[PDB]
Amino acid sequence: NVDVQKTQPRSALKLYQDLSLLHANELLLNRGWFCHLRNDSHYVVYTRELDGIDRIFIVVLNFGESTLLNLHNMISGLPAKMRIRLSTNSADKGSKVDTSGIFLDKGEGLIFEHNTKNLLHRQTAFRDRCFVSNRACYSSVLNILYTSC
Amino acid sequence: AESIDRTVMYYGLPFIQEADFPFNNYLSMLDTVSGNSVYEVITSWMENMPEGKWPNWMIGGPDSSRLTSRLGNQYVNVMNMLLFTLPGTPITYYGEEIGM
Amino acid sequence: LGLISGISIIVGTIIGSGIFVSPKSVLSNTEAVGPCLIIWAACGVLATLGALCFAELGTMITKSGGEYPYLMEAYGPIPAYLFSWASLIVIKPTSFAIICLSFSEYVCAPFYVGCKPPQIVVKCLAAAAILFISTVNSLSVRLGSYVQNIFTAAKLVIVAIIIISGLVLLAQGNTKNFDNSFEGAQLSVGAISLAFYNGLWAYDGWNQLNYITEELRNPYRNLPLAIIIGIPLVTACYILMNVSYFTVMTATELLQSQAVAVTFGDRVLYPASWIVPLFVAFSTIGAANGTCFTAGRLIYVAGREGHMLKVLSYISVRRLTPAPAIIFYGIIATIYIIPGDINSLVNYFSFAAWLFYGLTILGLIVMRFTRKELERPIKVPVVIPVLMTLISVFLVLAPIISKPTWEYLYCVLFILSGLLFYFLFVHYKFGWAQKISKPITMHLQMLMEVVPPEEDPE
Amino acid sequence: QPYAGMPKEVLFQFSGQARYRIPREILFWLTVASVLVLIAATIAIIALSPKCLDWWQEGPMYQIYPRSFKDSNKDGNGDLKGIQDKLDYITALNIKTVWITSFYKSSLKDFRYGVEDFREVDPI
Ligand SMILES: CCCCCCCCCCCCCCCCCC(=O)OC[C@H](COP(=O)(O)O)OC(=O)CCCCCCCCCCCCCCCCC
Ligand SMILES: CCCCCCCCCCCCCCCCCC(=O)OC[C@H](COP(=O)(O)O)OC(=O)CCCCCCCCCCCCCCCCC
Ligand SMILES: *[C@@H]1O[C@H](CO)[C@@H](O[C@@H]2O[C@H](CO)[C@@H](O)[C@H](O)[C@H]2NC(C)=O)[C@H](O)[C@H]1NC(C)=O
Ligand SMILES: *[C@@H]1O[C@H](CO)[C@@H](O[C@@H]2O[C@H](CO)[C@@H](O)[C@H](O)[C@H]2NC(C)=O)[C@H](O)[C@H]1NC(C)=O
Repeated sequence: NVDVQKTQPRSALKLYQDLSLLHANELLLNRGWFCHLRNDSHYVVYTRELDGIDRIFIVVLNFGESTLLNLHNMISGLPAKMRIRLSTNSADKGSKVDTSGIFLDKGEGLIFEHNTKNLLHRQTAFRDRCFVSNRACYSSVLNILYTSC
Repeated sequence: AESIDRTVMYYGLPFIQEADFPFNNYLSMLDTVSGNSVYEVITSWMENMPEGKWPNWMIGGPDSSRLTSRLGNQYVNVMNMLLFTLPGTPITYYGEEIGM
Repeated sequence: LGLISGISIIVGTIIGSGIFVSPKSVLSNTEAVGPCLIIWAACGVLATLGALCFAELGTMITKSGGEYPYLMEAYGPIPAYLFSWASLIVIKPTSFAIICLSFSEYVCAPFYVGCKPPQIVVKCLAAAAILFISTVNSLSVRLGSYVQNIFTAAKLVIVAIIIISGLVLLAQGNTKNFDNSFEGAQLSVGAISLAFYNGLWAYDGWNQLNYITEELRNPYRNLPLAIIIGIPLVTACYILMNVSYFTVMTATELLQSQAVAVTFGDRVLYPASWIVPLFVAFSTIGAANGTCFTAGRLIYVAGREGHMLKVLSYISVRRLTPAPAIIFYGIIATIYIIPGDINSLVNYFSFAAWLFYGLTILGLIVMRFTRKELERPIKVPVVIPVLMTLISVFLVLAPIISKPTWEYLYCVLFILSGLLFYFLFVHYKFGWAQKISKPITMHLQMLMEVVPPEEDPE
Repeated sequence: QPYAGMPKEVLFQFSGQARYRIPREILFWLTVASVLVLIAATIAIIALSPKCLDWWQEGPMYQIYPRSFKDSNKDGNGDLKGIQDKLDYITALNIKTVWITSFYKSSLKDFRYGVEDFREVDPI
């Protein structure tokens, strides 16, 4: 029920409230590019990107049972350790996993925030799998959005 | 209960206006979930809708089975994470944020 | 000028750009419609009782300046010096910055229809209006007054359109937003005192009604009668413009608005919705062109006593303009808009203005015990300057006790910075003072070709 | 000689020099060129700004079956008054749009909703 899940820090209501607040405060999630990787029998990996902002969101969602993921074989240029922004198990928020071995349980999702300047929609090997509506760049100097991409 | 190429006709033409989006229930029609079947729903909407249009996503509704009874208790959190990280507008049926 | 053309200059002076910016910030502090209309009426009583006290001081002393000959006659040189210092660096450039910022809110709003303009566009357009007016008034002294009468005609027309079209909608039955006008409100001393800062900005000009409306057919009777008729009649036009805003907008829609009268002209005057961003933008640079006519009048009379630099209030040889004062006001007003933000420049202005309105009206009561035998032709009853000096300490102390922000520190430190310059350049004239003041005056004289004004006190 | 408060007759002997004519003409023409740049920067940003998002693109929608949300008059059915008492819960979910399904005056409340009056609310 609603009343008991407001006092539970691991409840489904608290993850929904953290996901919808993150969606409202981040330009990457409500406006940015959607670049998906290749298909897999277990997991779904995609990125949210915007040109001008120098960080990306990496969403990793396991829809099979428990598996191990090597994220170095999907996205190039990743560090040895990545910090978790949001997880479907709320105890693992702000922790650090290693990129070569990520243990995903059955029904686990992870959101990584990665500071980089190499976006996938600018690489021609990934341009066929990237999508936008209302295309715009971001100028960090002026704090505006502009269309002259 | 429609093919994907007939649903995207409600988006309209680049010079004729129509609905802002047609409602997308293709994730509500999944009775079992997998990595290939979720990839097939997401990529078929993004490839078939016209460029520059706005997508939307639903995982339930009053005519669908509820999510924790359709897929299991372990998929409540990961389908809410899928709904809020996909591009477009997420649509939430009442009680899905709790897990009814 | 008779009586009827005496009250027409009062209405034309007091109607300014304030009624197009202030309704958002009065409703933002008193969150209901009912208390929002009481503050708009109580501000017109403070403007009427305030202008009556200035009417007695204007006939008793009869000297040019502003409040500067009034404070010298009551307290001496030290509050007269601090008024000349605070009107140079605080009061006059902020008034030029609020008006030019209000011009750029009304040009940029119809281009960003359902969202805000970014802060870089409203500020880079406001700086282009400061530098355009500061060069036009520094070249062509008579050009500012040919266009001045068509900028006042554009102001009264767009006020009369909003009042009349709001009374038509009020007759048809669009009165739902007035139904529960007193539910959800604030009796905090910081919510009411900042609602008075924004309402009294829309009445700006009541303290300079003395100099221009005393060349009448029968003074000492028609001057206090034009104030009792003129300023309560503009108070009726300000209440009727807020009544017109609340027929087409809810109190939540008015807070979620960039310019309040563009949103009005988008719901009433539909095929001609662009006349409200056009006429308000004409009337706002006319209110900024009008404040550059007054540049140099107080600076000349304060420099005659040694309380202000004499390189200011010099006159250009070609294009006989007060060019060092207009350029000095354009520089400080451009600095003020980089932190910017109307609702943060109005608090900065009203704190220094009402500190010296309160010292001046208190000097009317001090000069009833100290400066008798002085021929007061106008003499207001004593309860009127007592109430005006009790509200003047309520409008100073209550923001700095309940809701203290950073502008009330930067305004106090800029006024007390002048109290250091009194004790080094006026009270204790040293040796190294005039050998800084004279080479600067000499080298700025050859740069701008400006001379002393071949003149007398007047 | 330039002393402090030179009249017109003494000033013209020195303001025509080279070291006071060119810093006066440069600073004037760098001011009206700063006006033309600040307007050309204002028009360039307004012309290059994107159309910002509508309300139906900004936030999530929340679909409510109104008979099963909140009963307020203790008759067993959810009503529109019960939805109004729960609007603080909906804003705490960071929801933009409320979607309410069919509440028209109906004979049939399922099977795509046979409706009796399109301009009336059903009395439950
Ligand atoms: C960062 C915070 C501080 C910022 C300070 C920024 C200072 C920038 C100065 C920019 C001045 C721009 C002037 C040009 C505006 C022209 C307006 C106009 O229409 O003119 C008509 C007028 C008519 O001339 P005509 O064209 O011959 O008819 O033209 C001029 O007068 C141009 C003369 C330029 C005046 C420059 C004044 C600068 C004074 C600086 C003094 C500094 C002394 C400090 C010493 C301290 C010692 C302790
Ligand atoms: C064109 C614009 C520039 C021209 C006008 C400004 C002049 C530029 C130089 C500024 C002053 C230079 C240092 C002071 C030199 C004179 C000192 C002296 O002995 O006075 C004798 C002076 C009398 O000199 P006399 O005119 O020769 O009789 O005594 C006084 O006037 C006392 C009052 C002092 C007023 C000081 C004015 C300060 C203006 C600059 C304010 C700076 C803050 C700006 C705002 C902060 C950021 C928002
Ligand atoms: C659910 O109901 C239970 C019991 O009815 C509540 O638990 C406690 O109930 C006693 C009364 O016997 C109260 O004195 C306590 O204060 C209650 N515990 C707490 C922590 O408040 C419980 O509060 C109810 N609500 C939930 C679990 O959300
Ligand atoms: C990713 O998708 C591809 C394409 O659908 C899959 O490759 C083949 O898919 C067909 C039917 O879609 C099957 O009949 C074949 O057996 C698949 N080939 C192989 C080698 O399995 C592929 O299986 C998908 N999954 C991955 C790569 O994990």
